[PDB]
Amino acid sequence: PNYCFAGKTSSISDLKEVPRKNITLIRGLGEVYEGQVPLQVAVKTLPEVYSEQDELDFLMEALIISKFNHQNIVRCIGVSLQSLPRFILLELMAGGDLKSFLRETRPRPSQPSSLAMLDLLHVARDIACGCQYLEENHFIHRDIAARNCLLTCPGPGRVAKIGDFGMARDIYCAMLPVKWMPPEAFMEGIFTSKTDTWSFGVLLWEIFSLGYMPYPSKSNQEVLEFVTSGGRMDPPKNCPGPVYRIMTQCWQHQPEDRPNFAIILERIEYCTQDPDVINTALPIEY
Repeated sequence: PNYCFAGKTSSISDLKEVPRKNITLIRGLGEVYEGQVPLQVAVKTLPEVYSEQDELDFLMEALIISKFNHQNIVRCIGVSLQSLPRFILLELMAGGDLKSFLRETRPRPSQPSSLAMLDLLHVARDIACGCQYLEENHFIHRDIAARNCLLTCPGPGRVAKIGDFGMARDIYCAMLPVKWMPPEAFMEGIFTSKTDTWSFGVLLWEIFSLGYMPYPSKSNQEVLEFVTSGGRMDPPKNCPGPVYRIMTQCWQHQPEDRPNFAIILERIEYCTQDPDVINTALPIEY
């Protein structure tokens, strides 16, 4: 079971084994636990009842994450494979997943100053930086989506990071994330760096809608036919035009017409600079 990244080949033997004795589970978060090794960690467990194939997949995602080195990709602290159940130790992300965060932290009468446009643009920039790192190292994520991004904390200093690599791990139907996929992925099973660009546009829509499911009211098959025919999502409520434009550029039908992440980053930067953009009020959910 070998994995190749950035020029180097690796095996599970390369994974940093942490003695099971040094690991204490604190509480459940989702299975995933808050743990201590005193370094605080997230502990991903492999159910003992699963297959030898699931165990192989489990270990492969460990290897994949451990070989990344970037601030916007969750760190792997190590593993505990000498005991059952098997543990993967990850950077603890106290802010939780991004979709849940957006939904739970939406501006409302309780506190209309929960989030502002700049907060959303910073999350977008954070994930775009992670995606650019994957792009420049020729890694295709295949499932860029709010559910797979994590926050270091709920508060204003939060940093967003790509936290799940299960789809890339498998690749290395009713469950396929069709709503995040470009046509050539849909129809031909073709994946490139521009695959992730399309998904990032959908992620941007998720962010600026404050956590709505993409293509609201549409089923997967309806979305497939919609997108193939040239259909695209409308802007999220109150979304500034410059931000919607990034989305529509990401969703160009031809992959060669979609921006790479370096371009996406510079466009996100330009948005953060425009006072008209960042002074735009987010909708208050009543």
